[PDB]
Amino acid sequence: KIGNRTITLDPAKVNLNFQKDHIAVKGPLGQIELKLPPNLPLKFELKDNNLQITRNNELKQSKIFHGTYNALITNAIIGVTQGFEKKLRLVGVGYRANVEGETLNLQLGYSHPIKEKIPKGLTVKVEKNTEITISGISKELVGQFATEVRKWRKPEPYKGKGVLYFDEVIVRKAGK
Amino acid sequence: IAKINLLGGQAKPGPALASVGINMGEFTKQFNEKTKDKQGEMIPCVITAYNDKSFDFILKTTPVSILLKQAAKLEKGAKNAKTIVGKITMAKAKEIAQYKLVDLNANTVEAALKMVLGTAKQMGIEVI
Amino acid sequence: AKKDKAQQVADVSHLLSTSAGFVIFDYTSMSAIEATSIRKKLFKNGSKIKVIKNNILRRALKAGKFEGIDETAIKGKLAVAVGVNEIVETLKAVDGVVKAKEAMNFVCGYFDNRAFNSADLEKIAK
Amino acid sequence: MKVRASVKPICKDCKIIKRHQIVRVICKTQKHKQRQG
Amino acid sequence: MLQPKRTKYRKPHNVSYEGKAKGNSYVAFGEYGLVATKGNWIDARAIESARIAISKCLGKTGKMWIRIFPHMSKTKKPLEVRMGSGKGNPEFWVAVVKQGTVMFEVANIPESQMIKALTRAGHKLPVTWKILKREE
RNA sequence: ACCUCGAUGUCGACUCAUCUCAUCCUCGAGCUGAAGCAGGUUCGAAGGGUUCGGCUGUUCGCCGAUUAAAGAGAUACGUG
RNA sequence: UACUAAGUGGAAAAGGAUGUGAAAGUGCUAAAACAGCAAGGAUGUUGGCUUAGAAGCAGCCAUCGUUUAAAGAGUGCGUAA
Repeated sequence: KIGNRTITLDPAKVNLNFQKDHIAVKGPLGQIELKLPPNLPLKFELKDNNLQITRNNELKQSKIFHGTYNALITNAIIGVTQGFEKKLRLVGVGYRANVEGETLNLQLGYSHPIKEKIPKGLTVKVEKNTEITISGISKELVGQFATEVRKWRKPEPYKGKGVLYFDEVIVRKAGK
Repeated sequence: IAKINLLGGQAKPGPALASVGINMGEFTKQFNEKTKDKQGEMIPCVITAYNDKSFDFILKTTPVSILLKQAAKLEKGAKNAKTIVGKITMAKAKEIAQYKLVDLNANTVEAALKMVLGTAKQMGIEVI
Repeated sequence: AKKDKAQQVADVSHLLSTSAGFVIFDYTSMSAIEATSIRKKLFKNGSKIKVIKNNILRRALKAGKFEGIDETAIKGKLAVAVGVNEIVETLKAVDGVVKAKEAMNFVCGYFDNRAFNSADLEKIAK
Repeated sequence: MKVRASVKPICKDCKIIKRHQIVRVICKTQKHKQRQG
Repeated sequence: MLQPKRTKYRKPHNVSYEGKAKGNSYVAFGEYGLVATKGNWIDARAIESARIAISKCLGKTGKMWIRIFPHMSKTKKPLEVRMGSGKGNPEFWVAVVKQGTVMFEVANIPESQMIKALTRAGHKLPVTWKILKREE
């Protein structure tokens, strides 16, 4: 299971600091803040270049927290040390997209042009006119932006069209 | 690409012999040369999935369950294993397993006998 | 089972101590059809090949009078090539196989009883 | 969507979950989804 | 369906089925049986449905036994009539079921097959059914 | 056969309606035996609207033409 | 002193369920399992009947014997084949 799985630390430049509510990690690309709810029985202690944690008592909710915050902490560390990427395959006869500064705009089969706003700390790249890569510091923001841009022209089984999750295999149907 | 199973001899056109990565003129001539006298039997062949189709041509032995007439002395009756018309001897089974030993993926004689008997068990025939 | 594991320990210890030379090699990401092709190649050979756990080798290698052990079964698919004479042909077979693979990954063992590297064992099998 | 007083898995990949105090099933096929009971 | 051919009386009274069961409290012939944990009244049409389901899911390999039979005949006065004028007319035959007794039994077929057959036959009964093994 | 006979005025039509949703339409979504238009089905939803005439006293019903539809019911089978 | 998170308590059935607590032995395990990850997943067999195509998968026969540590006329998805 997860929670007693020891968490590695990066002591080169990344560092951690904990509060009653704040858990902040600082690395090469910005900082990541996790705001815990109050009265948490899960206790944190860190050794030199090592992190081990556990719940103090035995309850269902406590054991849920014991794994969930371990997962969020390792996610935050991996993000602040690398930064995640989401690749969107833009497939279509005329569909395309590009970037105008802060705006990520697209060409659809829509009469009304489509644009989207980019949150702070997020970067987008259009290496070719039919594909998007969205790079960020945490998986939460990149997933939110991906599902925000996906909400137009979901893929259909009769013909591969729209936005694909890059090995999200489309299950086709009888095209008659 | 997929498996191949072609008659031994002359076959200029095949199910896939123009877009697999080989010339039919450079294939069927040697296919018939290797099986000039072996024509008239449905012989198992294998084609490689390699990108260039390098010359590693191989052939297998004539299939079992079509030659069981010689081995088990029967006239191909009901295919169930609960009805039988004859019995298989030892000499015929040993001869056919010795001939089929080149088809096996192991060098053992009694294992070949048992394989051929188990394959012939489709008829329900076992050594008496 | 556990008593079966102990009996297998005894059996493989006996089999290993009956001979004197043996080499374990890692051939990883392989296939089963080529493996039965291997079994065809080694049938003439007096040696054989088997697949067997780490702990059993750890407890059996020090009873078969072999030294040079820190990892007796690790890092990929594991087998054993214990040759009681004419291991040459078996070594040639494995060399051709790793030629069919991408690179050689030596683990342990020696031709006749003294753990040694593969920089010369390959040339022995080449 | 499907509404039925009894829900059971119907395929090899029909998983069962409890979401918002309601039992539900999820599968890779859109002809297997069920939510009630 | 399964009905007696003659009786010394045409319209008998009803019967209570409260209390524990009487007779057929244990299996006799089949290997796995279906016991009822509630007393009620079941007609022969539901028995027929259960039997045909059992036979279809069974195949000509195992055997099944029915433990009860309708021995009683209630009445149902035709619709939209006033009260009185004697008793009505019979239109079905019913077998009383007491809680804690077995209804159907099967044998000579693998465990999954018999279990699913009994479960399929159980839902056709208006009683709370339960699986049971032979006492040995 | 419980309240009413020392009286509790009974259909339909007209005007005026009000309420429930098990939706007639408009609205959102899932699945599809959804290529697209046009559909089928199920879920959520009561804000509004939900036709005019011939026959018959008629509700209902049949028919004709429209529209988004010509909803299901209840209120002493709404209200002398 | 335990319990439920439902305002169940404060209306109710057949049926359904990794809601939860307790009890009994149960198969495994530190000679390392379950979960997940890396591979392989085979030969008679594209066997033979039939289906102008069914040939591990229109359907059917046997449904076994061998290679092995591991594998099925294949768990199915999916191909006239």
